[PDB]
Amino acid sequence: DDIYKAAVEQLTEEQKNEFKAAFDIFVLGAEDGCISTKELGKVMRMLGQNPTPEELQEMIDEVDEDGSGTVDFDEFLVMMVRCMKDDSKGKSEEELSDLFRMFDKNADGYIDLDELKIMLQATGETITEDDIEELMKDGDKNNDGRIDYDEFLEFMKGVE
Amino acid sequence: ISASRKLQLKTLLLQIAKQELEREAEERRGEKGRALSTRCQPLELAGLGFAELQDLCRQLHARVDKVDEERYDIEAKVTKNITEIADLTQKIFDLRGKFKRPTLRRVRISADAM
Amino acid sequence: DEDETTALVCDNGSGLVKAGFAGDDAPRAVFPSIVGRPRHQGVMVGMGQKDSYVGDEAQSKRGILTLKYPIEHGIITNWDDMEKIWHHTFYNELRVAPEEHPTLLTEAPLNPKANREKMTQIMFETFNVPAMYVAIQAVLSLYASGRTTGIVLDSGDGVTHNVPIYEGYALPHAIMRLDLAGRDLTDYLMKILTERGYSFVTTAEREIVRDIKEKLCYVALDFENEMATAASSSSLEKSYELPDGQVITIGNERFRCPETLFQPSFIGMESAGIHETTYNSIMKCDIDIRKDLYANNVMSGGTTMYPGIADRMQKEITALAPSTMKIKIIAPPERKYSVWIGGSILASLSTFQQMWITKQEYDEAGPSIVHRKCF
Amino acid sequence: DEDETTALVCDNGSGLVKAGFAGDDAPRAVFPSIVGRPRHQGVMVGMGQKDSYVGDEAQSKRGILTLKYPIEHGIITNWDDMEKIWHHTFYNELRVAPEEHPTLLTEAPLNPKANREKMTQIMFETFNVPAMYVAIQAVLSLYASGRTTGIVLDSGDGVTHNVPIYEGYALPHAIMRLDLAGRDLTDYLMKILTERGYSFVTTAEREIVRDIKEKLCYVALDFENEMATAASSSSLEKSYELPDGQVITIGNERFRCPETLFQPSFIGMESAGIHETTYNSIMKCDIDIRKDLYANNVMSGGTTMYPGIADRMQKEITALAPSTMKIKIIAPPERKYSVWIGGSILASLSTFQQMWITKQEYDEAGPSIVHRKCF
Amino acid sequence: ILAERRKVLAIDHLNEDQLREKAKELWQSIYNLEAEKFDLQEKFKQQKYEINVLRNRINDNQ
Repeated sequence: DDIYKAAVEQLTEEQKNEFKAAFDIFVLGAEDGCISTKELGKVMRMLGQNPTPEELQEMIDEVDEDGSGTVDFDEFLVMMVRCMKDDSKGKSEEELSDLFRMFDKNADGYIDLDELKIMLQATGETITEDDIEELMKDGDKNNDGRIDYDEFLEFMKGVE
Repeated sequence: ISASRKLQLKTLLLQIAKQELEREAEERRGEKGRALSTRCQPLELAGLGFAELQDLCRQLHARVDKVDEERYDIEAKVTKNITEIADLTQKIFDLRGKFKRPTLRRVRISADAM
Repeated sequence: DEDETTALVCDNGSGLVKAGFAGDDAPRAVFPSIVGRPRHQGVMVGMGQKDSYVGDEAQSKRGILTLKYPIEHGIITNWDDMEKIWHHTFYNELRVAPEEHPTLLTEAPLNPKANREKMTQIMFETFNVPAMYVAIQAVLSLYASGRTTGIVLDSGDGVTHNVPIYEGYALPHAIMRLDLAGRDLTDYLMKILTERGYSFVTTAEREIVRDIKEKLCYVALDFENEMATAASSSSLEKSYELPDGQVITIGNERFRCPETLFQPSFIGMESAGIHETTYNSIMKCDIDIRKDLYANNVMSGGTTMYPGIADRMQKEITALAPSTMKIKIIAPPERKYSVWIGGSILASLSTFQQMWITKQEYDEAGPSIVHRKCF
Repeated sequence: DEDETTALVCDNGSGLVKAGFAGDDAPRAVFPSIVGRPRHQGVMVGMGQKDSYVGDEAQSKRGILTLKYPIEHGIITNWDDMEKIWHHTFYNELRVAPEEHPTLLTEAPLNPKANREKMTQIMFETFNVPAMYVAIQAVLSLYASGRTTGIVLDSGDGVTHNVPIYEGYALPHAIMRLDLAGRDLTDYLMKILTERGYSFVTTAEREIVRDIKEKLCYVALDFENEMATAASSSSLEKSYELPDGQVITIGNERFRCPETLFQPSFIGMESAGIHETTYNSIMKCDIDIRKDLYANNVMSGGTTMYPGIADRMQKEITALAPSTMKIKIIAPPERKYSVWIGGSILASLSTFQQMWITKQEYDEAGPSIVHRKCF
Repeated sequence: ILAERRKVLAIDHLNEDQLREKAKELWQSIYNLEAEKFDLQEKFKQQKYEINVLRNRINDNQ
């Protein structure tokens, strides 16, 4: 899914530099993409995180959505961010709040399905009912039908 | 509809909000230039006499007084906004912390190795 | 082992001491409140041996030791033995000590005040702790449990405290302290197992019956129906392995021991049980408090690991409670460890950093300072 | 924030405070006239907790608070508490800062000076209101009720006013300050419910009885036959659910409480009651006035919501009144909220825009100005 | 502090040059202070919005 290239955007570059520096090691001799999934535990143990075999096996299943035991740099960066939210910096909560006043053109203190809709129309991106409600519930943590401001932060922190 | 769908939809949404806030700051700038021009009315300094310019200097004296006055007004208004922001924000600090902060830590790790 | 001067936390009862450092969610190790001493005359030389054994050493070499517990009903009666246990706890096994770390202790609200005074003196003068705080066990259970309100049954080894807390405040007039705890439940069990032909008298035997209780016993939601079958059929019996390869087969004794919690008369105590006791801590609070305490019966400490306790307690309180009202029970996996865990939470909370007695205030005031600074 | 610099209106009684902006048809919010304070020692840390709670906070957190009323039978005696209630009202529910809006407050003119002087001072000095106006409760009630002539019976929580007005004029010699109110009715009910086996002596209990009174009580036009049956049969008892799930049933006591307004001896008061007091206010007015007041008895304030009260009052006055004449009661739905509604109406009248004290006249004169500018 | 904030213009005893200078100086002063005024007003609207925000989330956290 799109969170792959999202992370490729979301991730910072000083990260991916040492990401490749450590990525250089997996080759057990003469490899060109034959990476295995039993080594997923070890490679998640390498890059600086502290993983546990439970999540190791889950990501063995949760990742390898291609099933080939392989992971793209896109998939690499996403399964970085989809667990460790090394996303596009989540610019702030308060720069976010000034963005949120423009979300609530109606000065709501909450992004409602209406404000969600109008703001995504201001993107030009059309309103499918899932879209806004996918955004609503992903932001409307209280499930009040609308995304209040901290709902918006936890919503759009780690977000460009 | 993984983190992909909602996260990047709200990425486009945060980006339209970014453009919206850039446009809001541009409203600040442009309507500020307009407030410059209008609130501070220009001077007809060309071709006038002595007492007229005397009264004009008294007028701009009183006008810097009034513009300083209104400016301190709006400043202290933002200041009391800041005060109540400290207040309500500390309220939300405590409330949300109670929801997460005593649950916010990472322990019990080496149980798998020791 | 550690790279920061984090507070240390110790939960010291008549059973074991749970200990570790603040900003963990479990003790690093458990240290039985035991000092062992040989009850036999040595014959061989060049055998190593200790003058006295502590904690796990005391249990590992117990075959010829008499094992004593320095704490009775929450009170240290022998603090010289606790200093040896603590020295081991801190310097040999946890690899941390008050000398380089502030220390939090866990206590009951009505624990005799002299007991805190002595523990305060020891950590400041024997272990040189830079700072101290003695916390309420109920508070610690509520932090660990994610609550600010509830009745906390702290089920200690020698005493159960039973204190209602509402909106973070004590409601002391409704404390229903009961002289019934895990160690008394063990006494009932050994007496009924004695009736079956398996007396438990000496130290090795005392440790075995405690172990039988912890692994085989339960309360069940309905005692009388559980007994109608357990007293009639071998299908309810379980054989426990004794250290020498022999076994003990236990029937309804498996639940009669735990039942003393609901029936204290089993050990000669004049009490209606923990559900009545919990009920009164709720019922003696104002009616605008009662609804929140009925919704928050908090089980903590030990003995809460007995199967059926959550159901037995909720049903008995519901029966005692007014109708319409919803009675709820909290019985998290952080059981038996939740007091220690709360100590970790409290010691590390930013809101608690100014609540510590420093080793300045301590020497100016002396050990009695704990009575003014902690509670 | 509004579409006009409309006055804000706050009707602060000894019971509850009704508030909103002038020009509306209702207060935006109602608060108890209460400031609550914890009566317990905190045990947990990082629990927030205020020194005092106000209004609805005071009631919601009441389980451990003592609840005090800053207003004593119409007089503010604690203005620090009213300032906090007002700040909450203006900034948290109305969401309007008084600095940009005139404020209208209300009192009986019978009030012994301090209330109007301090109400004026709080709004000018702690809220910096640009203007103030302390209004007459009888005036406000008659505007809300659609009258210029009649007697305002405002039998609310504090004091009964019973002031007659003719063609918009006060007839002050006929105004009888009466120490019989809704607060006394609550105290009576607490005592008679105690006789039934349900003691009510604490703050939480006082609030419960007030809630019972408001939902279960009535006065009855014929209390004698009503008690002959209600005191004899359970079929006339109404069940009330207490906060903890317990149930209290109330029989003749249901009306016995409201009856105090007609039988003040029930609370030790030397009075003829509200029907005779109203009658005497009519009687004390000139003979060509009396007929217009008999035909226009107007209900306002609280307790005027009891079933049978409009009929009880009209019949008692009719019994005291002369023949030929028709005695009538006006009892609008704007009951209890009528003083606030009148405030909205009065604040907004063009003929009342010269009645406002500006925040200039106030500072030149000081708070004693209220005696020259308001009434 | 406002009489300090305003500038006491030399008004009476000057020639045309320095008097026009005083005039245009304080005029541009008023000008830039209207700029700062409107900036403060925009900040003030943003902070009021974030205040309503704060109360909203309070209710969400209360």
